[PDB]
Amino acid sequence: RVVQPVIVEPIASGQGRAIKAWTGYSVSKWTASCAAAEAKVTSAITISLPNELSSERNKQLKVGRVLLWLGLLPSVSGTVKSCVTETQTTAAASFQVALAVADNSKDVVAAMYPEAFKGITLEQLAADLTIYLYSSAALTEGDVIVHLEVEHVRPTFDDSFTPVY
Amino acid sequence: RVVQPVIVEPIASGQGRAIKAWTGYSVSKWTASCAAAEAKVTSAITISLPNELSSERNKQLKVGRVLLWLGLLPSVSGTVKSCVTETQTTAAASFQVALAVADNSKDVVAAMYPEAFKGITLEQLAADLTIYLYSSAALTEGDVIVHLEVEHVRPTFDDSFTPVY
Amino acid sequence: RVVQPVIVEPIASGQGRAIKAWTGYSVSKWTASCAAAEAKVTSAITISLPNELSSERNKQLKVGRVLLWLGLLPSVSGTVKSCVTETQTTAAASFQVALAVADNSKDVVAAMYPEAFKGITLEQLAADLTIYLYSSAALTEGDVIVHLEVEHVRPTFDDSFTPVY
Amino acid sequence: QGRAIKAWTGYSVSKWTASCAAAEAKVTSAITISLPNELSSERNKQLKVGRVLLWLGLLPSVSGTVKSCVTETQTTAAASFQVALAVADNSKDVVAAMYPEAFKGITLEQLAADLTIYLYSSAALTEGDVIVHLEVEHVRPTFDDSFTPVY
Amino acid sequence: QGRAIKAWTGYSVSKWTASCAAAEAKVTSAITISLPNELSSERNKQLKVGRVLLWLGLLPSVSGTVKSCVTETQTTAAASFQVALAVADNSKDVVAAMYPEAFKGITLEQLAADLTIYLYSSAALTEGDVIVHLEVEHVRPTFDDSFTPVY
Amino acid sequence: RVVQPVIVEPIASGQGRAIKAWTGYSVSKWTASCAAAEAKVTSAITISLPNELSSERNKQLKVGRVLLWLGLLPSVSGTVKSCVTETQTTAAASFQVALAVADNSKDVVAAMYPEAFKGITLEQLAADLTIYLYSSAALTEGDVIVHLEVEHVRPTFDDSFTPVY
Amino acid sequence: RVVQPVIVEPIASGQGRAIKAWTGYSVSKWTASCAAAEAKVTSAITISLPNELSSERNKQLKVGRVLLWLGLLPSVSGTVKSCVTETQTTAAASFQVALAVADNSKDVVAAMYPEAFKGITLEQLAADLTIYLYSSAALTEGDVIVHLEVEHVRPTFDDSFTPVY
Repeated sequence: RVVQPVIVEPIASGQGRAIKAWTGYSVSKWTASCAAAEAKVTSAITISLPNELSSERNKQLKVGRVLLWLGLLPSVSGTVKSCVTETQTTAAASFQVALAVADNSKDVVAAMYPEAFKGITLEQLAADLTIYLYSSAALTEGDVIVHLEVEHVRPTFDDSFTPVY
Repeated sequence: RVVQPVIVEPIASGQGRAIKAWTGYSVSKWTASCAAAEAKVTSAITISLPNELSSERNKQLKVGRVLLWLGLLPSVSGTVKSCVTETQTTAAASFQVALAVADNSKDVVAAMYPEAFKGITLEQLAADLTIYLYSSAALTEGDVIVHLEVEHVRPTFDDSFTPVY
Repeated sequence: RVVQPVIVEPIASGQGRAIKAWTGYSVSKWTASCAAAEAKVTSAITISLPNELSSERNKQLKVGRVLLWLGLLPSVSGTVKSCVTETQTTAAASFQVALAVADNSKDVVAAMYPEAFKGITLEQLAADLTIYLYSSAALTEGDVIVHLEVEHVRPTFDDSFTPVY
Repeated sequence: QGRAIKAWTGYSVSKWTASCAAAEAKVTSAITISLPNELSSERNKQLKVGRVLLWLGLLPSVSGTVKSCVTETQTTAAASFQVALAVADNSKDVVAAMYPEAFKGITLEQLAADLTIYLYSSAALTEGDVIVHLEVEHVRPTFDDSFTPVY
Repeated sequence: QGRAIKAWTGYSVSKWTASCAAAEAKVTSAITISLPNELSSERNKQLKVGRVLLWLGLLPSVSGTVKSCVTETQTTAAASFQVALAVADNSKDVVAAMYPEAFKGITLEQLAADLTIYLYSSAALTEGDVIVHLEVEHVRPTFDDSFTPVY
Repeated sequence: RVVQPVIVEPIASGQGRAIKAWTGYSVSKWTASCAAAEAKVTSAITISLPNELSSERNKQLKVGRVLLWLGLLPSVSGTVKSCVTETQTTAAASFQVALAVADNSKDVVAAMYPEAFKGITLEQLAADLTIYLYSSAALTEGDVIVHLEVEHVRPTFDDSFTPVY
Repeated sequence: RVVQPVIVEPIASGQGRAIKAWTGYSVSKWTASCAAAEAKVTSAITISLPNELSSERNKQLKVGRVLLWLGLLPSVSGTVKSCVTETQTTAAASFQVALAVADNSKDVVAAMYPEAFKGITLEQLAADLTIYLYSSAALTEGDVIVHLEVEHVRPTFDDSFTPVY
């Protein structure tokens, strides 16, 4: 064909398109503060369901896609990587089988899991999966905040009040 | 007319009809554990927004109806009353102006506020209103759990993931 | 408008209307004999699936509504209350979070749980929930029989014999 | 092939067990047929029976010949095997006894009242060495498609 | 005739093995059910189970009675044979155990977590004397009809 | 399908496309001069409404989207990052929860907040949020000018003069 | 013609599009753990069919496309390259004839072979081809996990149980 002249419009941080939750689903977003760790050590961070999702009913809600990203202190300088995989017997090995990895040495430091955990229950998510965090430099407790956004079926138990009697 | 013979079907605890949230609204339900208190003393319990509703955006969500009920230890025997009103300079006075009062010496021990606080923001709810608890007998910390169910506009900030960039 | 004269036909014990199970569901009913307990003590009674429902396959059946009622010896006189909640670290605390309570000091000594456990598995019901029983007076082993009626998906595993090859 | 016999429409199969009692070599013991709680209500005791299946679950180490059957209660336990319409024998390829016609039509109440299970072993038996499995097909309990009236 | 049971449409059969551990005469050993790598992803662990088949592959010279079964994990290994819904016995014409209904519907994850394989031999066993074969029918892995995203 | 040949027309600084305000809204743009700060220290800069928007009436205008960008002296060389978040108890922690960050080590040194503060009041924006500025190198007063562009409902209070009676 | 303005939406790790297998085909994915090796040495890794595909019948399935990617420990730092070629008499020579190479110094550390092995048998793939792994730095056993994804004709042998007579 004939060459199509295009012009790439620049976008600022925060302007990326947001991914909408599927119909009937909602995205629960929570965090975890990293524990201290020595240089080049891969730490395992347990996935714990936030209180509102711990009820007997709620922890049965189906999962959709999962997003993981890192929030670092502005002074953090090493290489920081993180991922979500099934619990490993060797933490560092998680990066060898992870389908996506959040790496700070990239233009976009997030890891998306569109299929990997789709369908499991919130309870299973917390029980079967683990978050792994690696830093080339030593980490002080709190140097990194792990952000986990889990899309799941919207609970309906709170679409009405408790019966008065 | 002609007398209509009817028969009143008995219902068990938990069978009362549940009140559905208005369209676009959802009901957030949280609790508070009573503090120790001497006999016949009316204690003031602060209304604090649960974490997920504390974000700058969320605390701006409009309120609908509010429901208040008490959860008592099975051994509690005095008269226990509670209500939600604008913060008073004299705690006990709240019961003199409250529009509804949860009283354990009643068949239904709940207090519903269909109009009283409709329209205020969640932030205002926590800032302007206070929960008051009275017991004819002395109370040990935790003898009573206050249940507050606040209907409010359903937040939409979590209907999608955070933009990756 | 026009006043409608009405006659309230009285009904005897046993004449209450029965609640039909949702289609595709059936109701399993079993009991548990209370353990001896001192006055005002609230005891925890384990929920154990009857043999017919213990199999690997049947314990996967989804739960619908749950009904709880008490069978007391004619001589039992104190105040007897009971409920079903997620297992508590403190037995007495169950009554503070229960959404329904079977109280013998009422015309209907039963408690219904229409939404609380809807959707969990029969195995989860037995693993995550507990029945709590309180009496103002001391109880001797067997003074109270707890009746648990669990609505769940109709078991298909029992629509055939064990294969004879 | 490896298929299970499906219950007739309107019927379902209740399966329960009984743990054998200790017994001396070559003795034939009588085991009572007791309806499980789920079928003990006066209403459920009236459900009509269809086909009945009896099989044995033995400890792997249990040796010797073990036989069992279901028949009308006998005056002499051992005589049951002479009139039984099927016998579960652990020395055969299929250690089960199927009764497709024998008790068809009686009520669960009659099944428990008129029939008895008999167990024989050429070797002495220790309590629990054999678990007797009884699967009774009967019409679905209508009474159990609803909750008990709260009042 | 000599035909294989075909998997239900939408389902496929995964077949894997386990080598028995050494064991003394008449001892019942417990063998863990571990999903093969091909089915270990969190997604594949959720595939629903259909029918299950268990059979034994023994050295030709292995003598004595060898029995095996699949049941919910037991407190007492030997007790498994008393409740097993099928037993693979090398002293029978067909040394296999088919479970067409027992575990239908659970996920592969539950199969590996809730069930256990039990193996008994009247004679002592040397590590590897018996190869246990487990064939599990489950829904086809959707996740495996495409490559992993390169990015 | 068919490969489409394309030519990427290069664009100069200033040629980026401007984002139009939602109808009924307008964009107020003001700045703040950074305070002197030591290397790697992240400083908090207060958000103060310009006089035109301080009035009792104008400070009630609802906020839409917020844009933040940096104006550095040509000689500034370190790594300079900035963000807008709810006021932190620890300044540096802001970057761990910010949804966008203006980084001078990028082609676009700006940060956009499309949903984070949407709906709050202009007064709340100034009261509840803070601007955080970090530099790998020491900063002397004024080395960086913070540009804050706040989209808000068009002010109607300024559509008339103060009444002259 | 007319210049078309465009915005390049950034994507996170894991958001890449998956390649669907040809109809009638399926993709088998297995791995191999690298052996210890000295710096700059290129090692040969045998391709072994997983058990499910070793049977006389399944090893006859025709191969389609082949994908190769690497899973490295987060701490691995050298240059790591890998490829799939017909077995070489000299390991290092493989990279000189490979049509694709997985290089960790690239944005996509994977190599695709769309035509090279199309049509050969699964058994031939294991017998005639080898995976080669090179690292600029010394490798210790397990530092790298090689992921091989082989598209082949859907196995029909596994659509039935072993006959039970």
